[PDB]
Amino acid sequence: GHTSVLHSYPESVGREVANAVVRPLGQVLGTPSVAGSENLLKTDKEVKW
Amino acid sequence: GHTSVLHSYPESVGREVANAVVRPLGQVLGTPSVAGSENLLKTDKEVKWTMEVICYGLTLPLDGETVKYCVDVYTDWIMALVLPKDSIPLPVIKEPNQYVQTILKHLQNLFVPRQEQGSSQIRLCLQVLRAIQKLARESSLMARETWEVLLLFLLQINDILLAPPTVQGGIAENLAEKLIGVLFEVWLLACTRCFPTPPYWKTAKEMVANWRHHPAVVEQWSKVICALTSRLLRFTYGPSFPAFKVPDEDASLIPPEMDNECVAQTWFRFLHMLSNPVDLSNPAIISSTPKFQEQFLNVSGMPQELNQYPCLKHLPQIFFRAMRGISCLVDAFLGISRPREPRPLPAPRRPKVNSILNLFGSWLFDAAFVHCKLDNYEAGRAEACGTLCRIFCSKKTGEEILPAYLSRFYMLLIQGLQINDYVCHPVLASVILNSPPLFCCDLKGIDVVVPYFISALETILPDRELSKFKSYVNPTELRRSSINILLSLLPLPHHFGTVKSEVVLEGKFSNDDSSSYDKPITFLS
Repeated sequence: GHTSVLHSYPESVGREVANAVVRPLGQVLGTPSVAGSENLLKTDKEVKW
Repeated sequence: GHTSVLHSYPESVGREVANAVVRPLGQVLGTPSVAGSENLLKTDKEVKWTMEVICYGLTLPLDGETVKYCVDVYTDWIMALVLPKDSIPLPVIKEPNQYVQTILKHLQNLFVPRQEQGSSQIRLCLQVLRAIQKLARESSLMARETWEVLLLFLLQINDILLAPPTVQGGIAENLAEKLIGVLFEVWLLACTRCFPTPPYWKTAKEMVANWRHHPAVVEQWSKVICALTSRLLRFTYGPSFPAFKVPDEDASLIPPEMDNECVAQTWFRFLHMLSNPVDLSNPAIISSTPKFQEQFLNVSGMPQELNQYPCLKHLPQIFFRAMRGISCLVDAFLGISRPREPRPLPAPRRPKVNSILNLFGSWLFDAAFVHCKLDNYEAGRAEACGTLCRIFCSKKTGEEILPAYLSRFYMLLIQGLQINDYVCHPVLASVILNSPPLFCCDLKGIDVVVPYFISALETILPDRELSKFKSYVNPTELRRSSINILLSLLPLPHHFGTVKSEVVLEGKFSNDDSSSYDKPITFLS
């Protein structure tokens, strides 16, 4: 179960995708604020992706 | 269902991840000279992830080759239905229907017009259109659900690219012909085998009524209905009946696999597919679509935008083209295959005049009278009784005609033949030219309109060169028709003499100024 979907693709584009997709999540999680943005994910497909 | 999962993320990061995914995958699958390479997709989760990430890429602007790779891999993937390819992943071949349905759902976002990349957008759109066209033309066996999805996708993209008002230099102007042609071709192919359900017919009829301001729509409809009616009359009567002429390409639009019984239903449904062509005469009705109403909210400039839109200047030509098409259809039904140049004699196997009136005359009568009440759409009005005027003269001898049709035709003839102030040269010339044997066909009560014809001829025969009519019809042919009409009325006085002729005084219709309107005029005068 530890296998990754992005493994088949080249490593450079894989790491580009990884950083580009995790940077906004890390920014949102850090520096908590009173305002509620309703997170970013809403449905099962989004959280699965 | 076409919304991409990646839309939640900000635009910049989404563009970056889409480009990063599409660069190697596109450069491998889309680019040629990649035979023998193992597929990068092996599992259903893999292919679903890839499909979603590629689907988000369409919304991105066409800058760079990312959109080119996306459309190329889409065209390669959709071609898997026609024939399997090495680059196609194995799970795609295993379950093709659902995957191609999802791809077609994703392709809807591509056709959305963009800001300034139309130079490449036109090429990409035509490539996708021809890819789908060849996909459906040589399609393998597939479930009717895929056909329904394809038809809905075509209707949706046509609605996206046609409903808004036409702006000069836009993509819609250059792509309307291709869109309508591919829509009609795919619809005919679907009716060949699937025969889509009545709800789809209703949806198409409702959607197509909003694209009547594009000149290509009426032309394509006319061509396809001419092909269908030629195919129908090819077997409705038999080889004895004259064959309707039709271009080879238009005859090739319909496939020969259709059985005789199925042709009638699709012919009727396509004949009524477009709304009443008389609607094109009214400019307010055309400029009342829901998109136009939404556009009317954005309308804040000239107050005459209800009748001065950029795309409302082509209405007279579109109406004339529709009237020409319906006139050609009526001529094919009647037996006058050639134009009007001599006109061949009507075939002995032609249907009764009342049936032709029931089938077509309602549209013809409405089109004639709507411009009778209205020099803007004169060509359509002239063609209207071109057709009508010609229909009645082809009646078989001793054939009964329903009196309502005769009354309507007589009213039309009275309205057309006016000289005082309500004179229109094209319709008058058409009425005179189209009906030489009008009086000779022993029409019941035709003698009532005799004084109007006498008054009309007094303003054409004494004229030397017919300057007013020389820009619409050939003066020599018009003179010949006038002579034929006059020569058929000379025996009437001496034959009748003192017999009174009824007068119909419903307003300022009579041309005489003798203050004897309430008096049946005898032929002696």
